[PDB]
Amino acid sequence: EKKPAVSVLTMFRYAGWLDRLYMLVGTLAAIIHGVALPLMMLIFGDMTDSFASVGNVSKNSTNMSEADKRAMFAKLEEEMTTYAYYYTGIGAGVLIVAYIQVSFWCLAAGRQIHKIRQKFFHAIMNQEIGWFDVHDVGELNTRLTDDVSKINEGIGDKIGMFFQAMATFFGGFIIGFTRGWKLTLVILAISPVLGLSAGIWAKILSSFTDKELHAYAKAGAVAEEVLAAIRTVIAFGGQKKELERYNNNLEEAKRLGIKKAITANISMGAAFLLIYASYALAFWYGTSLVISKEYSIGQVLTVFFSVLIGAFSVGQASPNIEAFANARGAAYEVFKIIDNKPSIDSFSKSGHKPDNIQGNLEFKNIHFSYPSRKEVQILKGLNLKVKSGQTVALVGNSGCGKSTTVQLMQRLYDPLDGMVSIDGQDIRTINVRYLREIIGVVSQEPVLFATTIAENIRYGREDVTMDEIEKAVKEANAYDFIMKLPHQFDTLVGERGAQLSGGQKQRIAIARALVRNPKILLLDQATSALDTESEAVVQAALDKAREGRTTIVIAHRLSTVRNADVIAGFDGGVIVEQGNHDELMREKGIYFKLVMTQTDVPPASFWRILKLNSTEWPYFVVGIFCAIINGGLQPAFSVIFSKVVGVFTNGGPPETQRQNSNLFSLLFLILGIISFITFFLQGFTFGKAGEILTKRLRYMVFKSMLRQDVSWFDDPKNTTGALTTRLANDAAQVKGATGSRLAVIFQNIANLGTGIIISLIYGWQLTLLLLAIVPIIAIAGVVEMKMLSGQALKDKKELEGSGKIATEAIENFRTVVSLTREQKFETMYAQSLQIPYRNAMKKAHVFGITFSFTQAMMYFSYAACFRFGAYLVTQQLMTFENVLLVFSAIVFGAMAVGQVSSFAPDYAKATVSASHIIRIIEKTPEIDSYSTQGLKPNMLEGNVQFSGVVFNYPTRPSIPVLQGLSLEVKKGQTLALVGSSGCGKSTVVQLLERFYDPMAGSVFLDGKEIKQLNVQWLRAQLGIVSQEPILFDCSIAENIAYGDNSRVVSYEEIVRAAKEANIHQFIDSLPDKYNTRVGDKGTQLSGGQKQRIAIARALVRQPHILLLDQATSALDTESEKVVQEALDKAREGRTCIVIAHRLSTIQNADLIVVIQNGKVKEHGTHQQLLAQKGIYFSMVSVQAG
Ligand SMILES: [Hg+2]
Ligand SMILES: [Hg+2]
Ligand SMILES: [Hg+2]
Ligand SMILES: [Hg+2]
Ligand SMILES: [Hg+2]
Ligand SMILES: [Hg+2]
Ligand SMILES: [Hg+2]
Repeated sequence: EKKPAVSVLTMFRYAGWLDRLYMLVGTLAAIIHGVALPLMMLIFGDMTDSFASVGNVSKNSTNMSEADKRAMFAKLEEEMTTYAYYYTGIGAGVLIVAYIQVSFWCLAAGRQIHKIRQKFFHAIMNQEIGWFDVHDVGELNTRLTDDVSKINEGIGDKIGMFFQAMATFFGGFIIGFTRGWKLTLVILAISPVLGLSAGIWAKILSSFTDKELHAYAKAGAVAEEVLAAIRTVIAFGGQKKELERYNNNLEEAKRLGIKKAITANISMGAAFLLIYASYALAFWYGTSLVISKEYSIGQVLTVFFSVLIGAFSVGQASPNIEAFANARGAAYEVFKIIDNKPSIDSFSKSGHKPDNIQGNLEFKNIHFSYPSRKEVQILKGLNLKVKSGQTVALVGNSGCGKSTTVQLMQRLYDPLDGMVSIDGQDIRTINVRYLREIIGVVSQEPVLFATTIAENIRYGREDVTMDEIEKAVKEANAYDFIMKLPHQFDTLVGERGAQLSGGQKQRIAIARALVRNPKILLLDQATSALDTESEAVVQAALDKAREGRTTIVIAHRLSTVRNADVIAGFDGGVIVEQGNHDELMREKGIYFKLVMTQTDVPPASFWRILKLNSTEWPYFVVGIFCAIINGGLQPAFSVIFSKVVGVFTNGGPPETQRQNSNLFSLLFLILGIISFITFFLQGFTFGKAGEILTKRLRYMVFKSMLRQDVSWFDDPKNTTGALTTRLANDAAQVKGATGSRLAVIFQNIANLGTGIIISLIYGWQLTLLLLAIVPIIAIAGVVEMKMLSGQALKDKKELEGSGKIATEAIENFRTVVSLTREQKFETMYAQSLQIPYRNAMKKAHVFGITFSFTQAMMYFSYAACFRFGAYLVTQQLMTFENVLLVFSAIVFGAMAVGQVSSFAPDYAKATVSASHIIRIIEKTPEIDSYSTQGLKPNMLEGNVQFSGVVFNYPTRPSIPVLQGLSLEVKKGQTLALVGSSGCGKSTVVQLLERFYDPMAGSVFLDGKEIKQLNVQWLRAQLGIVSQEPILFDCSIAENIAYGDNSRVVSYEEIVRAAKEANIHQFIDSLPDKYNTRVGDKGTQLSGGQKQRIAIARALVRQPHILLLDQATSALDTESEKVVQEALDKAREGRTCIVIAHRLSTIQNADLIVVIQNGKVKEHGTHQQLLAQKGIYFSMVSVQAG
């Protein structure tokens, strides 16, 4: 894939003349900061030149014993004063400059973002309604804060950091050439091999990356299927059969993960070799040029570093480019919306605004097709008039085009052909806001906004008084119930507040329209979702609302329409018939046909996690030794680098300056080789140690997950997705807290430990300065990581309130356009952004300082060392070689632990990722399905008995469900459970399945308490038939055979089960009869046919109990009767408990139980409970209507 982007010059629109100034000044700062370090290398060379000019004089030949001390040392004391005044001068200039760099760029970005948010949100509120039809709203809402966040990255400080790095790239290669061009051109001849070597691996590391996500996608698809279907898994006890499927597809991503683990460390050691190799080749050649008195030692050390600084400056500007390019990419999708102009402008002020509107409506030859499918036409040549004050009712079948009428009259769409007119004037010639202000809509499903009732009404009109709210509420028949609410009119409604009934919400929606006082009223299926009781009060409110207004209603439920003035019957976008109720009933057309049919913070320890990888201890031993060696190469380099410069800066005969240097020069390749080996071995032992640990933990987890009982899967935290996540990536991230953490610690110890030792003996005074400053500079890098993340939470949390407003407006956009309150949410959006704006303008002031005080404390400490270290050479207390042997042992070694710790996986994220694993493993359930003990008798009777069971769902222990529920079920007969809502009938199936235990009471099977039986054997002789049957992506034969696990199951056994389920006849005509793959790829079976499979699945087990829980939850009229044939067949000679909602099934049952509030109110046969004239008699009386 390749996504488009914006031109550079476009993207920086919305940048006023002040914003254009900050970026320019911010650059000139960034340029200075970029060159600031090259000058430190240039001075560093001139520093060693002063030391080298005397380093060999005073040693070989002794002119005087103490009159020569002053001679050479008073020369250095005057030369080293300037080099020290120079070093502090940079850190002072950095402190100023580094502030300007970050401050001015983040400021110019902030002023632009604030304009973008408002310009982008207003752009969305201005779009057409056909525009919302095509686009996915979910991405759009995230696009308001994700793409906007993506632009903010690539126009803030990240540009300042780019011009800083490029000012070093040119600033570095400049001083290299101008102080000595031969040695640089050597290095620039090998660096293409390094830029080549780096890119080739990133192509192979991205190769072994994307090969991995599609490798676990096979396993993770099994994880997502099971943990969503866990109720069927536990019910049929396939908790070991799903483990093998998940495991057999789990070794692929292990062997593949090693090919990354090897290659990932080759790419390091290969590129790390080429550093040490390019080190020798530049030092071997750089030393040959000082022997001949062409260069000094200062010239080599400047040019060699200043190239590597300027060369490594590329890699420091790579992500800052990608952020700027990602910012252009995200800015394209945004700026498209701002510059997109609609034909139906809800903000324009063009058309007329006619007063004293009578409401004469007309439709003239309307042809319309929704923008999703132009090819199909909904309306074709539709003509219709509506006289002022009259009510017209539109009726028809499906695909008729009724709801289009409401949507064309608000002008949410423009008709292709024809003309919609109000009072003889075309609708397209009047102003849109005034049009929708003179119209009130009453949609099918009523919407309420997360505010008070008063604000919900004030969205009808912002300037309404509280007296007018009371009147409009009274007219809507909503007053008396509002006064019964706790906080009267200030009661908080919406998603956030108390839930109101459906009939109550729609009456509020009326009051919004009534406040507008419209001349036209539109009702789009206003009472479809409401029941018979709530509809009656609303119709009185609507009939009141219609008085003196022209009205068009999209009417279902035809009885409400009989008193209407005129009816219109639709067939294929055309009105076929029109007249009064009596006329169309007489016509015996379309309308007559319709009327007559009606009438997360756990604490895991480091030692616990490490024990998980204990079964591969030999891999850990090698990685420790190997980690020590690579940790030893860093202080080794400090010697070999110092021993080189020690030759030409302490004194020696030119007879030995060749073999010493060439030795030390080729000792870098020795370090370079050993680097390549230790990386090739670090990722071969700790690498496999991590990829084994992933596979073994994903198995242990998914094993332990299925062990858990149902109350665990009932939790809100343990959702099927959050468990697949926990099983997918969290299971693998543990390895960053086992062997990787030992590779770190042994490398950090072997480096900084042995580096501390050496520097202490070679110079005990200077180290106490540096090892006192290293803690200071390391802390500063941490506090920036803190305040960068602690501020990331603060700003991103202040923005959700702004985002809640937007989310409320996008998710209900069709509403707000009808209320014409686009401007309101715009202001509400802007008012919410006033807080993060004024906060972010001081954020740049902060991060300007924290960036300056980090860089300045480094350059000042660079001067505090080479000032104090110079004082140690003047007093003859240490050699300049020992300075570099101290400095490049502590500093370059203290930098090494960061380059290590920053390369390894996130240890904090790894430990918490591991603590979640251990809980999921070490958790044993109240009901161990994997257990083996239990009575498990040879008694095949089937006497069920509940005795006073008391149960509360542990997810909600406050509510009760069952209180003293007792009931028996004799062998072979049927028991039916019925009741109102929240009675507890479905709990019986789950307690006999033993998904949960009861708090008190007991459940017996064949006179034996089920808590003593084996759980698998209990569920074995129970045949569950769930409401919505879960079918797995597999063939018919395997899905049915899943019922009875651990059986040979041959061809002969399969067909008998499908026969008795009444699918054999339907199957035999299907393509490839019983081998037909079922799932998303294969044939889609109807809801009734799926249930017969779940019945067939239960029949193969041959259980002596059958639980039927709300089966037949569908309207498949033909397939319905087929299911009941199969259901009656299964119950004939088995103990049966039925969760009854259909009144036809229960009449022939042997016994019935009416439950209410966990108590049996009455029980008996059908005829007895009918003659009881109690609760059960009330239920049968309802169907007589
Ligand atoms: Hg910033
Ligand atoms: Hg319709
Ligand atoms: Hg290693
Ligand atoms: Hg130093
Ligand atoms: Hg119920
Ligand atoms: Hg399957
Ligand atoms: Hg039965």
